[PDB]
Parts: sequence; structure tokens; C-alpha cells
Amino acid sequence: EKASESYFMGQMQVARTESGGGLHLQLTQPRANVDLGVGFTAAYAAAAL
Amino acid sequence: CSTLSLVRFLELGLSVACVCTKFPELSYVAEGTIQFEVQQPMIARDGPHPADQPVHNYMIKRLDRRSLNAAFSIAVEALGLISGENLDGTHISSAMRL
Repeated sequence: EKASESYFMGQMQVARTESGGGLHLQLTQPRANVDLGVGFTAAYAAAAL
Repeated sequence: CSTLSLVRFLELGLSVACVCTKFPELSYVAEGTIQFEVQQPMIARDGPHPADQPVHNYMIKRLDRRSLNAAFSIAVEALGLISGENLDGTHISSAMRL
């Protein structure tokens, strides 16, 4: 449906770390989700095989 | 007689398949490789990626070469009359050269 669920995007973080003669920094962005619908708000079905 | 209806490559339909660009010095610089890779996309999966080597996303591509041949035989009397060596001022010779 239109407003199936609310979805909170966080802020980006880095992890500056070097390993074996190489900078290996990774990226991260925490998230969270919650369904703002009383009763079911999404359905699916098996169409083909 | 019979004409020769020439054909232009660009005016064909197949031209859309490949891009053709005139590189003049290829025959000289082809002595080695050119070796440009292109790309690869990658999905940002959750969970921390380890600190290892396999981050390869840049598969390489290497040139291959091709040629084209043609034979253009010309007779021995032809260039005789062409070069003016076997020539006399007669109307006859001034015609066979044509």
C-alpha cells in the first residue's frame, strides 16, 4: 500500500583502518523500520512455476 | 555494359551495432597491449565486509587485431603503355593507352 511502513535513514559513519599495506575503511548507515498499518498492509501470491 | 552499384557501410542498418572511429597510427602502436577494464556494480549488503583481498570489480578487456586483404593484378602491357615507354606517336598507340 501507499504508506506501507515508516523508514528512518540514519547518518553515515566510517571506520578508518589499515591492513597489510592498504587502507581498508568501511561504510555504515544504521536504519529502522516500523509498519504504520493496523491489520495487514501487504499481500503476495504465487503466480507462475 | 554493366555498372557497379557501390554500397556505403554507414548507410546500412548494421552500422548501429558497432562504433567505428578512424585511428590512424594503430598499425604502429599495436605492437603491445592496451588493456583497459570496464566496470562491475556491487550491492551494498548488510553485515560488515571482512578486511580481505577479493574486492575485484574491474574485469579487464584486451585488444584483438584483424586485417583485410585484396589483390590488384595489373598486366605487363598495361604499365608498358601507361609509363610511356612502349609508346609511338601514332594515333593507334595514343588510343590503346586510353
